[PDB]
Amino acid sequence: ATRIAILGAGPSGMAQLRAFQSAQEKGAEIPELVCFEKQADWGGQWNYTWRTGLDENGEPVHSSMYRYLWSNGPKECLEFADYTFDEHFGKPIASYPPREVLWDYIKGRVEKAGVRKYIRFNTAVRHVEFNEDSQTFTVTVQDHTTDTIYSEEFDYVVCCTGHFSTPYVPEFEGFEKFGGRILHAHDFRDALEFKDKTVLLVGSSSSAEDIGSQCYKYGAKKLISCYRTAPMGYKWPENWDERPNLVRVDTENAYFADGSSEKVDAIILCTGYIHHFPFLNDDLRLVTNNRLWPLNLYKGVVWEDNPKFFYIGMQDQWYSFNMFDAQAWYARDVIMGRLPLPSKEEMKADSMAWREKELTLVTAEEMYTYQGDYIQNLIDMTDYPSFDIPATNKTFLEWKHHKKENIMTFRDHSYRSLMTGTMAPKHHTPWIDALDDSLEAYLSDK
Amino acid sequence: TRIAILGAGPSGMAQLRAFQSAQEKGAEIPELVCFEKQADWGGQWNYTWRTGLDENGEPVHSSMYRYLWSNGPKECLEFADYTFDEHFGKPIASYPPREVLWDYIKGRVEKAGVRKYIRFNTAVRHVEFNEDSQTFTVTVQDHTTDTIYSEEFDYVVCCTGHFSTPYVPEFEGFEKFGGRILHAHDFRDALEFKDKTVLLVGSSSSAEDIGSQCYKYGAKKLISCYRTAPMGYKWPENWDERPNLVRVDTENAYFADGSSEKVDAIILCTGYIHHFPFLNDDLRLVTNNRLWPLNLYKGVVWEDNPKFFYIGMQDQWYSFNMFDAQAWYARDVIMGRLPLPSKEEMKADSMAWREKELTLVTAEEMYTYQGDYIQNLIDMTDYPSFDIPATNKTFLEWKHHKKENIMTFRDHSYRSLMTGTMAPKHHTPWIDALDDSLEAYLSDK
Ligand SMILES: Cc1cc2nc3c(=O)[nH]c(=O)nc-3n(C[C@H](O)[C@H](O)[C@H](O)COP(=O)(O)OP(=O)(O)OC[C@H]3O[C@@H](n4cnc5c(N)ncnc54)[C@H](O)[C@@H]3O)c2cc1C
Ligand SMILES: Cc1cc2nc3c(=O)[nH]c(=O)nc-3n(C[C@H](O)[C@H](O)[C@H](O)COP(=O)(O)OP(=O)(O)OC[C@H]3O[C@@H](n4cnc5c(N)ncnc54)[C@H](O)[C@@H]3O)c2cc1C
Repeated sequence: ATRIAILGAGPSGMAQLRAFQSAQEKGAEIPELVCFEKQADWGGQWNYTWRTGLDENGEPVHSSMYRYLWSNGPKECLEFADYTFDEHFGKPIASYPPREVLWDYIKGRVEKAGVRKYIRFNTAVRHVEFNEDSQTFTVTVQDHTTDTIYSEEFDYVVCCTGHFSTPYVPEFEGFEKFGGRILHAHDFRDALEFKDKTVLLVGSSSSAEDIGSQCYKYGAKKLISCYRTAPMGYKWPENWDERPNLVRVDTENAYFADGSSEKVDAIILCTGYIHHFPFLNDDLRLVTNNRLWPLNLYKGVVWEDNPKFFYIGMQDQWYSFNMFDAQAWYARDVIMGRLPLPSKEEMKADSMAWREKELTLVTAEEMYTYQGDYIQNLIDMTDYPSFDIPATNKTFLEWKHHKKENIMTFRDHSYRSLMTGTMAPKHHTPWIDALDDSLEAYLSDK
Repeated sequence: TRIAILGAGPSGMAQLRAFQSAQEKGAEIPELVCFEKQADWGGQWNYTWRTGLDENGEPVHSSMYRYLWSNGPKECLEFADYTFDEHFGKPIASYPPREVLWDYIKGRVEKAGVRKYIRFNTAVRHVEFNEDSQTFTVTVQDHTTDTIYSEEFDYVVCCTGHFSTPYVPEFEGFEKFGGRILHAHDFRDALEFKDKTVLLVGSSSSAEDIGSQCYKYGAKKLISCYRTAPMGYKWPENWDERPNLVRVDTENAYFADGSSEKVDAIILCTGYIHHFPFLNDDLRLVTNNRLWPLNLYKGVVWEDNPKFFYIGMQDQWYSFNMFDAQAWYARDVIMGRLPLPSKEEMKADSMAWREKELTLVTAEEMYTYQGDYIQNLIDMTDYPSFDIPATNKTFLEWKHHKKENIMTFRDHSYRSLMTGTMAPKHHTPWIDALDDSLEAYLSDK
């Protein structure tokens, strides 16, 4: 019998299981499924934890998610094609819900799917080895409930371990002497810790502007954004300055490429992440910068040096959940034989075509349209329910318009569901005043 | 014949030094490869501002913080082959700051010429034993080149430490607590807690010293809670002693009293686990922190596989001298200088050490035991003997001084067990000595 190892029970791992399960509901015979997850519960990034650095078992803490996090884009842009917001909540909700709400929603689908049973929680994957003699993988894991290390054999391996958890943490001169907190976006947890403080935000990611927004929204004295990249275009609040790149700091102050100086209390490095898989050797290890099209991934999923090994969600994410679904539905169908693979040379070449296309992209719009086209190519091949991608692209377009209008009020906008045509209403509380991030307070009429 | 040494901390340096001191005397040593994940040696002593994961994605190793000073008297760890007098050339006080002790440790290891064996910025991924080969496969990631490579070795000596991977227990409410929660492992700079109420959970040397560090640098209040036995230390006025924590809310802690108090930050000083993600269970040491872990014959030899070794995996009352003793022994086992008893015999010997370990109650007995342990390992090798009883005496002097006044024990002096000279009082009292640099400590300030 065929056995599949699914590494991670985040949205990608949840999608992979949901993919096989939906096919089983259709009457098809599926392979055995084993999903390994180092946390105690599913949700991946979305499973909030107070912990930082290393976890209860000594494993690097996975979630980079913080308190007061709300949907970064329109919820309409991440809605499942097979499990609507209407089906789960039973009513309309605003367009940018808090983390817990989007956690509830993603848990809802897999709970209904009945896939929890395939997952071995509290279990860290240690090593994945491809045996040439038998054409199978040995997957070595550490079960922290039993405190035992074991391995099993698998025919296919789908890696869903994410790529926003191992931080890229560059050093600047003076860091050793600095009297205040220095952390990466990854350790950022509670904006209250920075109340009445001057927080330096180093680098230019999407989290940079959001972490800043949370610190602003919860009473930080001042916010300083410094970055070597192009102006973001966003007009910030009164107590929010921009600077060119950081050069050094001392016991108290930050010094800039500007020639300028300033007192800062905490430094938050929003410098991004690295694709890090310490459980893989180089034959299987994906190595790439964070981008829309990494190489060595046929259809962005199939590992070209070993087409029995797969990666979900390893691309940078304009689209998220339904990309993972599209990806997992494709991976399923390749595993199940429903879609035979071309030659390695043919795969390599198809991948190069997607790569050259990527290098020609010069606008935000070209980028998510590109990824939207990649998703279209994926769902065309399988029985994943198709949805209006071009209309998703317009919703994204609207979202970037709303960001440019006012960077602090973009979450007060509402959008039309592309799955059901349901119009999201204005939330009861405007973002800047919605200090309570609970699912209970959000779904309330109060 | 090849040896892999995992870690370039004091234990890995001890193991490298052992082989270089067989060579220096006139022997034919095996090939040495020392893998180190940091960019430099020192282990705990290589201080970093970093927390959680390092620049490469590896767990930050060091648990050491700004303004850290020698835990005990420097006399108790003085190297026989390399005295404090030789290194510095002048007399110094008995509790030097990290930087000064680091200059000292660095000193001896540089004059040993062993750096050439160490591949830095290299993290050990996996170690496997091949029955058919009777040799170990050590897979590694080299972060300078981003390359993962396997190499074969005849013996492995694991020196990856056990004070870096935290035991981090959760309390009810932690999720909603509005202040910082960090482990002792993440503690870096006491300045961050100026004018703040800090809760310290758990009992250890570091709990005491982290609190002291916060107190010295201007914390508004400190609160110590634990389940273990109190020492009855005479704490300051703004230092509070409470029974175990039960709960926290947005800003308040709740104790077994039923009493509550607002706290700005919580520092979990709850110890560490022996964590070896590079090993399978065939090789992997499983133990709580104690004087006598099992499956370690003479505390060093892995009993299920005699060709695999652990250094410094015991709880540390003695430190550097223990590693040296353990390193010397392991070297002589590796070099065929000492034959091993059968698995049945090794386990008998280890059982007796464990029975004696469970009888130990007092500080005095703990030192004696580990003292006696090191003596046993020293007698089997060409390692120079030292005055263990006098070291214990000096250790006990220090614990008595802690009990007199926890805030002043570092101002006391002790007699060098190498020169017999009484160390001079330091130019600045500890509570006023805010500058922790080597330069400030060595000058006439
Ligand atoms: C700060 C932040 C904010 C974000 N906000 C949004 C947003 O607002 N909207 C949006 O659409 N997307 C957002 N994202 C993007 C996010 O990546 C996706 O929403 C989604 O979480 C990706 O799912 P994933 O399963 O592919 O990866 P992850 O969510 O990271 O899941 C990886 C899983 O694998 C597990 N794992 C990793 N290593 C091992 C191991 N060795 N052994 C066992 N298990 C392992 C982890 O525990 C985890 O469960 C955000 C990301 C970050 C970092
Ligand atoms: C906070 C603190 C304060 C202390 N103060 C004192 C003191 O004042 N006096 C005293 O005598 N002792 C003190 N100690 C005891 C201390 O453990 C020893 O001094 C000494 O550092 C132990 O050395 P070690 O080499 O066995 O382990 P470590 O010093 O912990 O070093 C282990 C080395 O292995 C490396 N490593 C681990 N895993 C890997 C991997 N997978 N791949 C590659 N490399 C790896 C690490 O980088 C590290 O360098 C203190 C300990 C702590 C935690």
